[PDB]
Amino acid sequence: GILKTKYGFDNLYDTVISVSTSNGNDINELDDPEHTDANDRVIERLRKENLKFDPEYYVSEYMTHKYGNEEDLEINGIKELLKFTPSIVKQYLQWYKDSTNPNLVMPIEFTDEEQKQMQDNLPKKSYLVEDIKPLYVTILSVLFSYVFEQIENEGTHTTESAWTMGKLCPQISFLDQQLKQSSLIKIAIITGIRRALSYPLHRNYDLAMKAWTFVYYILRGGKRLVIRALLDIHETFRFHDVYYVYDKVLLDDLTAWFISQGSENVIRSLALEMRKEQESLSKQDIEFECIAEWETLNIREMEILAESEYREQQQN
Repeated sequence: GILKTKYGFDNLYDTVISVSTSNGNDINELDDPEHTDANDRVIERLRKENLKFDPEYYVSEYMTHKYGNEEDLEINGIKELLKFTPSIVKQYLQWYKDSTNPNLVMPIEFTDEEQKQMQDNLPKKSYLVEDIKPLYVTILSVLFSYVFEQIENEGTHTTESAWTMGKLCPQISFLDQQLKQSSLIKIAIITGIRRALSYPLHRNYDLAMKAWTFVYYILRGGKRLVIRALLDIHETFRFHDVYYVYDKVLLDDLTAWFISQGSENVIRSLALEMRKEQESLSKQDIEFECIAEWETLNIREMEILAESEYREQQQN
C-alpha cells in the first residue's frame, strides 16, 4: 500500500480527498482513498453497504407508508414526497405535451445564471477521453442522486442537499466508477436503490423507483436538459465549504467534458436502456447480507415478515 491510487474524472486526481477528510468531509466513505485500487473500492463499498443497511429502519418506513395513522404520515412526509415532480421534469413534460416531433430533443435556452455559471466556474480545457462508458454511467448515477434529493426536499436547497446526493452516488462516496468486481446500467440502478434504502432520511423502494423514473425523462429531454441538471448538481457542491472537493475531482470535468463532448445518441440509448433495466427489476432483486450466522434476504421478504409480526400483534 505504498503507490498512490488515482481517482475521480478519468483517474486524474489524488491527495484532495484525504486532505478533505481532515476538514470534515463526511461524504467520503473510503478508509484509505489514496491507496485503494478501483477493484478494492467495489469490494469495500459492497461490504459497507451491507453493514449500513438497517432492516428495522427499512421495514419501519414501509409500515409507516402502508399502515401509519395521519400523525405518523404527517411527520414522516412519504406521501407528500411521492406526489412531488421536480422542476426539471415539469419543464420536459410541459414541452413534450405540445411537441409535434416527440422523438426529437427538447430545445433549451440556458438562463443568464446558467450561462454565468458555465463561463465562471467550469474548466475551459479541451478533452480527449477515450474511455467514455464510466462517464455516462457516472451521469446516470448522479442524475439519480440529484432527482432523489429534489424529491426528498420538494425542490428546496437545504443543509443536507449535497450530503444526500453524495451518499447516493457510488462515484462520489466511494470514488467508484467501476461498480462491478447484469449490465453495468442495471448494476448502477440496483446500486442507487440499495444506497437510497441505506443512507437517506426517507428509505422507501417506491421513492427510489420514482427517482429512477424521473431520470429516464430527464435523459429523454436530451443533452441540454442533462446539462441543466448537471449545472444544478455542480452549483450545490460548488459553494459547500467542505464538499466542493467533489466538483474539483469529478463534477467540474464531468460537466465541462459532457458539454463539449456529450453525444445525443448515447444519451437517448442510455434513456431507453436504463428504462428497460429499471422495468426488469422488482423488490426481489434488492438483497442485503448480514449476521442474523449469515443470511441473505430480499426487501420483499423483510416487508412480509414485518407485516406478519404486525398482523399477529394487532390480533392479540
